[PDB]
This record gives sequence, structure tokens and C-alpha cells, in this order.
Amino acid sequence: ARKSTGGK
Amino acid sequence: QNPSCKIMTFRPTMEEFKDFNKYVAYIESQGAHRAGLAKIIPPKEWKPRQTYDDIDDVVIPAPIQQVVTGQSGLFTQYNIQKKAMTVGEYRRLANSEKYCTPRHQDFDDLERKYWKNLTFVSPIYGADISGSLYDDDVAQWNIGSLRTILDMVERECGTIIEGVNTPYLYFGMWKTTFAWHTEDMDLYSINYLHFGEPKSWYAIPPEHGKRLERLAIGFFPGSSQGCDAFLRHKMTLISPIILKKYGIPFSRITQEAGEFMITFPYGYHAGFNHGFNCAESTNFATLRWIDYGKVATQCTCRKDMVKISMDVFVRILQPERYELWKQGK
Ligand SMILES: O=C(O)c1ccnc(C(=O)O)c1
Ligand code: NI
Ligand SMILES: [Zn+2]
Repeated sequence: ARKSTGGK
Repeated sequence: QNPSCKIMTFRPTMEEFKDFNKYVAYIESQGAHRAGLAKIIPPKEWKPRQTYDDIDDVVIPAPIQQVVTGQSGLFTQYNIQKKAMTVGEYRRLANSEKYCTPRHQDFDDLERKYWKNLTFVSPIYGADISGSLYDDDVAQWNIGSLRTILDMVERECGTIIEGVNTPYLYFGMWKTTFAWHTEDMDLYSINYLHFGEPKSWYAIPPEHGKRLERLAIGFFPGSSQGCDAFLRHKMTLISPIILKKYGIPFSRITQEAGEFMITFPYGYHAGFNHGFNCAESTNFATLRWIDYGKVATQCTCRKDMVKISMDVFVRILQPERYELWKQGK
């Protein structure tokens, strides 16, 4: 798991 | 302290600025956290890096094309992964005709042009890059080494959570966007804009966060049905016209090169880059965070998501409540 800008 | 929950801007002298942890406690003592967001302009002397002369060579491993769909102020933003490119190549893209910042007369004009043009050309964002542009030289407010109790997590299992426990870089261009969210585990974040055009922010006070969540469930009932923390998918955009339409208290602020922004636990935020720029960010914690981390929502529908076990924080830093906490109480 990492932080992310998301959006899939 | 800050009963209207305005976003505060601080201008520490070097001596005040020195100790990061102490400065966070100070801004909170002045009520900065009530806004969910605060600007700190570091003293003129302080520089995190001597020169940005070679950045063009830096590799962006996984730029994302940000595809925004929706209408009437309510959007979903999907981030499609593209091939790696260098910052040099990225900069030239950012400034090309298809992608470049629109002519605008002031902020209100640019902001109108952002919300009006969101669904047309999909901008490329050089986001989520594991790395730091700080010189090894730099002791104060060094995003790669802030030394907060968040450091406990890695001590406990050797897990590094990239971007949370480590610094991220974001090379931005016009219209590249961070959707409405709070941090993973409702952590604080710190954000430094190294250089370039501004990054604008919208922030909702922590005390009105639940109102935002009820609003969003009302906007996307399919999504809320699918996941009990769907804002954490970080794809929901909601214009300031819409926030006003539903009486959600928010403020906006523009961060310029050389300035820090801090987001506070459960402070919803969203925003967008004005043009080519470069920001660095990571998460951090304080004692006050622990109670938020204990109750932070988690996405229940993906397996990719950040989860931090709170057991070590309560056990060591809330010892008198640990036993009850173990048994639901
Ligand atoms: O892209 C950014 O600048 C940004 C700003 C605030 N938050 C996030 C985030 O992903 O938490 C990203
Ligand atoms: Ni954030
Ligand atoms: Zn989910």
C-alpha cells in the first residue's frame, strides 16, 4: 500500500 | 481562538520557525487547525535547496492522464497511467498549446476557467513520485525527516508506506487536480511548493467534514453503496458553486512558490495547479492526531489502501485508555 492521487 | 475557522497564514522569524514540532503546536494554540488548512511562509533566509539547475533529468516513472467526467459542478476524475517521461519532457508538454495555462486577468478569472474547462483536455500530472528535492544540508522543516510520532509505525513492522512515511514529489501543469479528501488515517500533511506556478486549495473545516460526507453520499448514492469511505478513492470533484449551493462552509487559498501548507486531521481539501510547478509533501502526526486515527474511516472495497494499526499509539501514548480501547470502549 502507498498513498496515491487515486482515481483508480 | 479561531471561531470563524479562517485559513491562517503565519510568517515565523527564523527563531520561531526552528523547531517544526513546536511550531505545529503553536499554530494550533492560535486555532489554525479549525480551518483544516494553514499557510506557513518560512523566513527569507531558509532554503531547502541551493539550486534547481538539474531537475530536467529527473524521471517521472508513472505520470497520470487525469480524465474528468461529469457536469453542473460535480465530477469524477480517473487517473490513467502513461509511460515514464523526464521532467524536461513534462515541462515542454505543460507549456505546449494544448496544455498551457489559459490567458486570464486574475485569480477569479483563472478559477472560472478551471471549473469551466475541466472535462475538455485531460492534463498529465507527474504525481506520486518517491523522492525529495531537499539538500542533505537542511535541518529545519525537512520533509524527509520531520521526526514526529508517525515515525513509530515504521519502527514497529519495518513497513514503509510510500508518500505517508516517505516524501512524494508532484510536478504539475495547468488544471492538474487533487480531488476532495482527507489524508489516509486522517493524518496531517505538509506540503512545500519548490518552484513554479501556484497551487490553489479549497478546504472545509474539520467540524464540517461530516456535512461534506453527507452531501457526497447525496450526490453519488451508487458510490456510497459500494464503499463506506468512497471519498478515499480520491476521485470526487465538487465546485465551490456547488458547496455554496448546499451551504458547506469552505475557504480557498493560493499557495505560491516557497510556501508551506499544512493540512490538519480530518481537514477535507481539494485543489489544482495553475501551471508548471513542483511540490513536495508527506504525512505527519502529533498526539492530538491519535484520537482521529482511532476512528478514521477506511475504504472497504479495495485492497490497495493505506491502513495503519493504532495499537502502538494507544498502548504507548494513551496507556490509561488502552485496556478499554481494546474492548470496544
Ligand atoms: O497533488 C497535490 O498537490 C496534493 C495536495 C494535497 N493532498 C494531496 C493528497 O494526495 O493527499 C495531493
Ligand atoms: Ni491531501
Ligand atoms: Zn472503497
